[PDB]
Amino acid sequence: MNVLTTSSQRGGKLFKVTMTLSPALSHHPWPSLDTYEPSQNSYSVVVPLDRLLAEMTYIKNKGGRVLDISPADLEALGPPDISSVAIPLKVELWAKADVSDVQAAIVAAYKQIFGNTYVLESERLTSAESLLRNGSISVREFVRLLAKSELYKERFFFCTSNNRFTELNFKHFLGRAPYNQSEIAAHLDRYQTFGYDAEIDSYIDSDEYIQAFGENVVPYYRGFKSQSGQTVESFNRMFKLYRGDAGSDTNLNLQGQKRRVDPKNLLRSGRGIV
Amino acid sequence: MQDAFTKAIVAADLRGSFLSEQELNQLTNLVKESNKRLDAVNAITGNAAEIISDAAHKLFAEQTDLIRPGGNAYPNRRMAACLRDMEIILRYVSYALLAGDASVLEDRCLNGLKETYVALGTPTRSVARAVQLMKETAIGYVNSPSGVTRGDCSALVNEAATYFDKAAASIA
Amino acid sequence: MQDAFTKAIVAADLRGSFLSEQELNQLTNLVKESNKRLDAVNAITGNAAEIISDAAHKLFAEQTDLIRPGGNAYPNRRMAACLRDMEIILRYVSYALLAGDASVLEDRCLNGLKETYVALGTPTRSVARAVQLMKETAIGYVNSPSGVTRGDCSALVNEAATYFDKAAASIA
Amino acid sequence: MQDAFTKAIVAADLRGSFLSEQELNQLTNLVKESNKRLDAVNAITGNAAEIISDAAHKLFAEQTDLIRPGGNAYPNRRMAACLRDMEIILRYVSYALLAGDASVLEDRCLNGLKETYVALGTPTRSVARAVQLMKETAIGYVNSPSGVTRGDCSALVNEAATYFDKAAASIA
Amino acid sequence: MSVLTGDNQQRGSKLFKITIALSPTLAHHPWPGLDTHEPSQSSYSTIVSLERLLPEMTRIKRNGGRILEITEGE
Amino acid sequence: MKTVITEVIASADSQGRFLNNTELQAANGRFQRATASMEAARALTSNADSLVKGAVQEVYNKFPYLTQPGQMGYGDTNQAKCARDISHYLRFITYSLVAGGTGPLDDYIVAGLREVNRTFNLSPSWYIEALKHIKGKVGSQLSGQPLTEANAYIDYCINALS
Amino acid sequence: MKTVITEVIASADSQGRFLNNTELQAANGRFQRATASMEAARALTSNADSLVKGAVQEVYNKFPYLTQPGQMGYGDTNQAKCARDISHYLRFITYSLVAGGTGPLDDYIVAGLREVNRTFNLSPSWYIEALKHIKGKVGSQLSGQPLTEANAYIDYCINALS
Amino acid sequence: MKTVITEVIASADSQGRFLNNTELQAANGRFQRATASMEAARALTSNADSLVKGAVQEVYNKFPYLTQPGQMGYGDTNQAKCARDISHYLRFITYSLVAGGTGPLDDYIVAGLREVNRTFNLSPSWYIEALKHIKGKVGSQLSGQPLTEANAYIDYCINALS
Amino acid sequence: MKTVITEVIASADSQGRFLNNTELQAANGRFQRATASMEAARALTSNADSLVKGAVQEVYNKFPYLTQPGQMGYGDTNQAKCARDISHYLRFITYSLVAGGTGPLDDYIVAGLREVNRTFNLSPSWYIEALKHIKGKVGSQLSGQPLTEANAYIDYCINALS
Ligand SMILES: CCC1=C(C)/C(=C/C2=NC(=C\c3[nH]c(/C=C4\NC(=O)[C@H](C)[C@H]4CC)c(C)c3CCC(=O)O)/C(CCC(=O)O)=C2C)NC1=O
Ligand SMILES: CCC1=C(C)/C(=C/C2=NC(=C\c3[nH]c(/C=C4\NC(=O)[C@H](C)[C@H]4CC)c(C)c3CCC(=O)O)/C(CCC(=O)O)=C2C)NC1=O
Ligand SMILES: CCC1=C(C)/C(=C/C2=NC(=C\c3[nH]c(/C=C4\NC(=O)[C@H](C)[C@H]4CC)c(C)c3CCC(=O)O)/C(CCC(=O)O)=C2C)NC1=O
Ligand SMILES: CCC1=C(C)/C(=C/C2=NC(=C\c3[nH]c(/C=C4\NC(=O)[C@H](C)[C@H]4CC)c(C)c3CCC(=O)O)/C(CCC(=O)O)=C2C)NC1=O
Ligand SMILES: CCC1=C(C)/C(=C/C2=NC(=C\c3[nH]c(/C=C4\NC(=O)[C@H](C)[C@H]4CC)c(C)c3CCC(=O)O)/C(CCC(=O)O)=C2C)NC1=O
Ligand SMILES: CCC1=C(C)/C(=C/C2=NC(=C\c3[nH]c(/C=C4\NC(=O)[C@H](C)[C@H]4CC)c(C)c3CCC(=O)O)/C(CCC(=O)O)=C2C)NC1=O
Ligand SMILES: CCC1=C(C)/C(=C/C2=NC(=C\c3[nH]c(/C=C4\NC(=O)[C@H](C)[C@H]4CC)c(C)c3CCC(=O)O)/C(CCC(=O)O)=C2C)NC1=O
Ligand SMILES: CCC1=C(C)/C(=C/C2=NC(=C\c3[nH]c(/C=C4\NC(=O)[C@H](C)[C@H]4CC)c(C)c3CCC(=O)O)/C(CCC(=O)O)=C2C)NC1=O
Ligand SMILES: CCC1=C(C)/C(=C/C2=NC(=C\c3[nH]c(/C=C4\NC(=O)[C@H](C)[C@H]4CC)c(C)c3CCC(=O)O)/C(CCC(=O)O)=C2C)NC1=O
Ligand SMILES: CCC1=C(C)/C(=C/C2=NC(=C\c3[nH]c(/C=C4\NC(=O)[C@H](C)[C@H]4CC)c(C)c3CCC(=O)O)/C(CCC(=O)O)=C2C)NC1=O
Ligand SMILES: CCC1=C(C)/C(=C/C2=NC(=C\c3[nH]c(/C=C4\NC(=O)[C@H](C)[C@H]4CC)c(C)c3CCC(=O)O)/C(CCC(=O)O)=C2C)NC1=O
Ligand SMILES: CCC1=C(C)/C(=C/C2=NC(=C\c3[nH]c(/C=C4\NC(=O)[C@H](C)[C@H]4CC)c(C)c3CCC(=O)O)/C(CCC(=O)O)=C2C)NC1=O
Repeated sequence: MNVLTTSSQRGGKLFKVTMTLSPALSHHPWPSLDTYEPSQNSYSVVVPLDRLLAEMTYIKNKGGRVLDISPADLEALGPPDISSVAIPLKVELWAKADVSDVQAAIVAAYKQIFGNTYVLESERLTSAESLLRNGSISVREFVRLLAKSELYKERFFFCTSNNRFTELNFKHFLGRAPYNQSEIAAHLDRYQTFGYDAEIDSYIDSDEYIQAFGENVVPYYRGFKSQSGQTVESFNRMFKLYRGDAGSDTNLNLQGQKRRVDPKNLLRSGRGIV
Repeated sequence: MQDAFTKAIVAADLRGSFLSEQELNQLTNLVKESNKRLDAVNAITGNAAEIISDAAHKLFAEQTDLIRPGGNAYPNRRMAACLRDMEIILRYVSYALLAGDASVLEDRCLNGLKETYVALGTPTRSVARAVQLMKETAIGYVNSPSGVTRGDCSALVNEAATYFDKAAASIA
Repeated sequence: MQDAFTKAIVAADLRGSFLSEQELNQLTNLVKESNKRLDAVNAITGNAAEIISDAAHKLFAEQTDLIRPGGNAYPNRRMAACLRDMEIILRYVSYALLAGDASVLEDRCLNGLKETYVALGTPTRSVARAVQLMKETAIGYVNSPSGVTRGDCSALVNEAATYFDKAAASIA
Repeated sequence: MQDAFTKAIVAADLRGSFLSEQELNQLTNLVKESNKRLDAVNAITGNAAEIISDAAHKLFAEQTDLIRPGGNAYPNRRMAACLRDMEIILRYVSYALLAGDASVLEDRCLNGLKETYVALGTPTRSVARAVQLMKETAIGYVNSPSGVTRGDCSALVNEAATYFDKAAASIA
Repeated sequence: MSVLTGDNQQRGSKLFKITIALSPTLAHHPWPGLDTHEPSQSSYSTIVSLERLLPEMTRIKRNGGRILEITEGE
Repeated sequence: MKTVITEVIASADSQGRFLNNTELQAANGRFQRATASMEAARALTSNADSLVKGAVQEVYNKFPYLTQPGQMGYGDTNQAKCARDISHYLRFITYSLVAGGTGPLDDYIVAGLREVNRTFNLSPSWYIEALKHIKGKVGSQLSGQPLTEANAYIDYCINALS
Repeated sequence: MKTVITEVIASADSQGRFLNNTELQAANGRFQRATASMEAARALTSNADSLVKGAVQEVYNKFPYLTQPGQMGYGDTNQAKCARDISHYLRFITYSLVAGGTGPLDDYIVAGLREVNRTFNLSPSWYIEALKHIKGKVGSQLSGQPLTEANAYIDYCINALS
Repeated sequence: MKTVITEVIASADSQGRFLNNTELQAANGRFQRATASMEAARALTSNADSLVKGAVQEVYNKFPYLTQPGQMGYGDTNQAKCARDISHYLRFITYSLVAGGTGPLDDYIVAGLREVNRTFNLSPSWYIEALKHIKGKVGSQLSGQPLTEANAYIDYCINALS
Repeated sequence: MKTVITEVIASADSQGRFLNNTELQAANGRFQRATASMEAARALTSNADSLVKGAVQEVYNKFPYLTQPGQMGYGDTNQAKCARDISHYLRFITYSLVAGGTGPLDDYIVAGLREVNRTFNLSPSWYIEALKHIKGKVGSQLSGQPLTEANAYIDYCINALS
């Protein structure tokens, strides 16, 4: 039932389903009380298209809750290829650029900071780019200037929860997944009492940020490689965070901007207080 | 994040109580052995590079498949990632050792690896072997250092080992 | 960003005109000499590290004050910065050796430089001295390379020089 | 950021020298008086709220124009900003006092502050006065605390004063 | 020019132009060598909104650069 | 939970860095200081009962009206929940003493304090006065660096409430 | 510049917070440890140069081809710049000892080290071997906590170069 | 302004990188291609006059009604501004041919096209039909790779307008 | 993996754009250049055996001391792993030749190079000297644009190691 092979038999579109079952579907044949196996708390099964409506109806009745439906063939092509991003190409900005040096930087900051969503030409931050070109500001400010912009506020903040925002923030600004439940919490409390702007500053003035990017380096991916004071399970979070080269942050998804890192998963790396 | 005191405090609070005279003296003893603890953490910090290097040389001595094409420590990019992970784990083990709590180790970091590396297809037993190699050498250093006062560090050497063993178990 | 063709086009457009037969053939000649140009850019790329290194060795040979305490290429952090922007002048001059127009410098290198190094107290002539040394060595390489067909590259060597000289002038 | 040791080190380095026996003993004395210093910083932290509150009550007692409409500590929003600034300055003065050097105060707080206030229309002379009142009360606390060992803290009281006086001078 | 254009997309209320002597404590070229910076960025003029003024200053001092000036933006 | 140990570890981790002499020196402070801290802790622990009853009463003696009918110092349940609350504060003070930092106070009493007190119509003034009293009596249970420690944390609570 | 004092102040500032008992305990560590640190500093200060000439030579004795003609341990200028460089390291070690942290080493030698050494064809191995030797001799100039301090910082440089 | 040369330079700069064999190979394409491009350019340049009058007329022949009174193909000024506009397009086509990329078209005609045409009640259909006609006649002025180049850019404009 | 083809496609994709004449001109460069590249590739491929043994030896002849006992050019395993490593470089050079860009070199040798070499005590100088030698001999196996290509990539590796 778990992770599948193959698709169809006569022909179908296999969908794999996931639920949470009562002892009504599955119980042991024991002398007392009806219980399902504790590890099949959420169970998944792959069903071809016709049997599918009948299965969902049954599951819902006898008590289960469907958690997901997704085609099997989507889910057979693995996990993302990460070769482009295991070790990236660094893009920095020199004192006295040749101009198109500066052209390189802007295109990359865009891609990285905005998480590969398209920024259309009406959309670009032109006055701010003027500033970088004249020196005036360094490659750090545009990383900070873009983040406080409406375009950044609008595709990533306004329409999703704070859990999601912060998780995106780590990916964009720091290039790495969020290590602890404390990190999520520490941030949510800051936004709540100092506002959005103070909270944005907190990733860009951090010691972690400063070491790796310094001030003239565009933030680049770095979570597919071992880092310091990183729990070990933050390397699996990175797969959940980045979905491949053609994937992007996208707020235009049918289901909306949502999570990607399970809250249960974060707790595995440690729980304390505050 | 927890340390050994913070852990005591959380358990006391869950009773609604001031710390037990039991717990108080357990913590008085941790303060008693704290100079030794500082030397033990210092032993690791002061030889971090060699601990990783020596573990590494030996890992690939044993498992010459990792450095062939097709192998998970080939080409340079992957070897650098593997060397980096060795450092990351040695780092959090040293943090746990300063703290007296695997709350920055077992708690603050040993979970997804098993499934993730099994998914990445990375042989967990070999990864556990790398941690064992670091462990051997790290403890070597904890036990035989530069002009530290002579005494018994076996309690601390054990505790360091359990942090190395947590990591190994969690990953394999 | 402009290149030598784009420059032609902008001037033509400001007249409201299709390119003059004058301008057409000037550009036909640039295409004529383009293999030589590629070798010239390749000469710099293929020896970038040595060009910077050799310029550097010589800069500090001359100006031993920069590497004393109090000096602007001391300590390692600042010496590293010096090596980096020597790389900077070199690469931007090399990218200019391509357009047939200085604007990549007038728009950036020649723009705002009044409130830069001068604001910092960085002696521009010493930066210009490093630039001048990069020029000597870079052109050296443009003129004496590995099994390139024999011919005359003086036009391109001049043009490369003016890019080095633009940078020097702009900075001093 | 500098502290009193770091300052010594920077001056030594600018000579290209190991610290002078002069400078060494000046720093040995700072270590000598460090328990007193910790009590002095603790005196401020332990009464921060009252120091700000009492300074405040007295500032508006003197300058009843600030709390009239038209005044810079009216309405609630502006009073909260003014109370906040009193805290910020008291905070950086305490940091300087732990450090034995004014730099954190000058670099993170005082630099640009006057020009900010003038842009805002905030009366700098009133802000200077609020700082003078914080000084009076803060030192009051440094001099008369809970069961601290009796001795002479006048050297530290002076030094704290100069940090309050730096801020006042910088702002007025 | 960092001669702020307009409100420089800060929105908010007043604009303060703050200049700092930012370090190598912050910034740092992606280069292998020593968390430095490209001479020229010794003083960093920057325009912020009144709501974001306090947070920024706190993280400037916190990361070691020291404010050198402050003027209302207009 | 904020302690000297967790703070230095946090600072190392966030720079991807092994603990160095700076961080180990810091830790030695926390360990050297444990004796005074833990003496304060033991004294506050065994006197807890009376420290709490002393402070509870002092809240009524300083705010006489609280104990009249229709008021929040009247009836068994208010007066019971009061003793409990001061007891919570003393408990976290001892924890902060033992832990080597304000963490226990920050996480269990300070985070959220004002919102809670404001919804439940609890005046900080009472709590400050409970703590001022506890501070008066702890003057003769301790002295030297144990007293300084006790004071540090009592004062920390009073500033949290102002 | 990283010291116990600057670290705790940085951590307070970044949370918009007065120094509290956690931070002052930390500072006491740094002040309590000054005596041992400064004894190490005085001993390393007066017994100084010869350490440089000893290590310089050892680089040539371990890499003989070094002191041969056409090599980088040959001629007055190379051998002069070598002594100077080891002297820089010992200087910053003493500074780090006196300062109470790695700051002086981090800011003046570590930041940029590899880029510089790579451009100038300077092998870290020499410098590690200079430092390993300095570590051998400092075994008999100091003992106890002054030696541990000296060691901490020498080892810190060796790890920076590996 | 987008050309093969500017594109590879932009890509190098943005990775902080010298031009390498990948980028120089690219440039050789642009230089090898110049001959065909520039032949197309010369032919389009000298025939400009008639190519423009041919396409202008064809707009009226395909949209007969445009030339009636009260319409936008009537009177000297409309018909004058039309010839001019097609002339602008042919001009930028020759520029794009000479430049080795779409830059001149992107920067001077494509950026903003629809907003302008929409405010001024200019139908793209006319312009597509002007260009379709120009494409028909350029079939017999050129052949081989010069024709392919001319076509590439004419078609690029037609797609910009659909 | 960086090739002229992947680069232009990447640049199109990132602007949400079909490949246009700019990008196809670029591709023609890469295709026109394949003949010289692939001649270099075939010559480097069949001479691999001797190019590797030539460069390996030259590392020992230039650094004589490496081959003494206790050193890293001694014993079968060091000398075996050396030949292998130079063979890796030549292999990726041929790949970069065939691929039309530095991608194979960037992804399989450059990314991570210094970290690895630094952990394993491998001096770049050896590798530069291996490559300088390979460059000397490739002077008489090739000429014209195949030699220029071979050179481009050998030099690219030497700059990666400086
Ligand atoms: C593999 C061996 C194995 C284990 C360990 C197991 C655990 C298990 N405990 C269950 C229920 C339960 N377990 C408890 C246990 C407790 N309630 C409390 O309040 C206490 C804290 C705790 C007793 C110490 C209760 C009350 C339920 C019933 C929950 C319900 O139906 O509401 C169920 C659901 C099925 C059932 O009710 O029979 C499983 C599978 N099942 C297994 O096959
Ligand atoms: C607990 C009580 C209970 C319910 C409610 C239930 C629903 C249910 N409906 C099902 C199928 C189905 N249900 C329908 C129903 C419909 N098709 C339409 O187009 C209409 C909109 C709608 C009728 C109004 C169809 C067509 C299938 C077969 C789907 C397939 O196999 O392709 C299935 C899959 C198993 C099967 O086909 O027998 C379940 C479990 N099962 C249960 O045990
Ligand atoms: C809690 C302490 C901790 C551990 C243990 C840890 C493991 C870990 N290893 C990772 C990657 C990696 N790990 C390796 C390791 C190897 N490749 C091989 O071929 C060999 C078989 C093996 C070396 C022996 C490689 C190559 C990657 C990068 C995978 C990729 O991005 O394609 C990642 C993804 C994030 C990243 O790349 O930085 C994590 C989280 N992270 C942690 O925080
Ligand atoms: C800068 C941070 C810092 C460190 C590192 C520190 C170390 C330190 N280690 C000490 C003792 C010691 N340290 C050890 C350690 C060991 N004994 C062995 O035989 C093992 C090889 C090793 C096991 C870890 C022992 C046995 C003592 C003496 C007993 C004791 O004081 O507990 C002492 C007490 C003075 C002395 O006896 O020398 C200090 C101050 N103090 C500090 O402030
Ligand atoms: C991969 C990118 C790329 C490069 C680098 C390239 C180079 C290149 N250089 C060439 C010629 C040449 N290159 C030079 C260059 C020089 N002559 C000298 O004496 C000077 C030392 C040096 C000055 C720069 C000369 C003189 C010729 C022959 C004349 C010519 O073709 O213009 C030729 C024509 C074929 C030949 O005669 O060998 C090519 C293809 N082609 C390319 O596609
Ligand atoms: C780096 C640490 C730091 C300092 C010191 C700081 C000062 C500072 N004080 C401000 C405002 C203010 N400051 C005050 C202060 C006063 N009003 C009076 O009448 C009194 C004389 C005085 C109190 C003693 C007032 C009233 C405002 C609000 C002005 C307004 O918006 O009209 C502002 C504008 C942003 C804001 O309102 O939050 C800054 C940046 N900001 C910082 O980040
Ligand atoms: C938790 C951080 C921390 C603090 C706060 C600390 C305080 C501290 N203050 C001390 C002494 C003292 N502290 C003072 C302070 C004062 N004398 C006065 O009359 C003034 C009112 C006040 C001026 C500031 C004096 C006079 C001494 C005794 C002399 C000395 O030890 O220098 C001592 C030495 C032991 C003693 O004599 O009590 C300690 C440990 N130690 C620490 O680790
Ligand atoms: C916004 C991004 C940004 C930039 C660009 C920046 C530049 C900058 N360069 C500085 C110093 C410096 N910059 C250099 C650079 C050079 N010395 C030379 O001789 C060469 C010509 C050149 C290298 C190519 C040096 C030597 C110093 C130190 C000057 C001194 O302290 O004496 C400083 C003073 C603060 C510090 O030393 O850290 C700043 C702010 N800072 C920034 O935050
Ligand atoms: C873990 C740390 C912690 C603290 C500090 C805490 C305070 C606290 N005090 C509460 C209520 C209370 N607190 C008091 C306090 C007092 N009444 C008096 O006689 C005196 C005036 C005063 C004592 C000085 C009273 C009367 C209530 C009942 C309020 C109500 O529900 O109406 C409540 C509401 C929930 C409840 O009714 O218990 C909280 C959460 N809770 C916590 O979890
Ligand atoms: C503030 C801290 C600091 C350090 C550590 C430092 C290192 C340093 N060593 C250098 C050169 C050098 N370093 C050496 C080193 C040696 N030669 C030998 O005989 C031995 C093998 C070895 C000593 C172990 C040599 C020979 C040079 C000259 C390199 C050259 O210019 O060719 C240079 C280049 C500038 C110059 O030529 O002086 C720097 C920056 N600079 C600094 O500012
Ligand atoms: C640099 C590139 C560039 C282009 C392409 C361009 C198009 C353009 N066409 C315009 C007007 C016009 N365009 C036309 C076009 C036509 N009338 C006819 O007889 C035909 C149906 C058709 C030709 C196929 C007409 C009639 C106007 C006048 C519209 C008005 O102002 O009412 C205008 C308005 C400003 C003006 O009145 O001149 C612009 C900007 N402008 C530019 O700067
Ligand atoms: C895919 C591209 C790729 C490269 C380039 C590569 C280099 C490389 N060389 C290595 C070791 C080595 N490299 C050498 C090199 C040499 N010994 C000598 O006799 C000469 C001095 C020199 C040749 C010039 C030596 C001796 C070792 C063994 C180091 C050790 O484990 O101690 C290792 C460590 C793993 C192992 O022991 O095999 C790597 C990863 N690995 C790769 O995957």
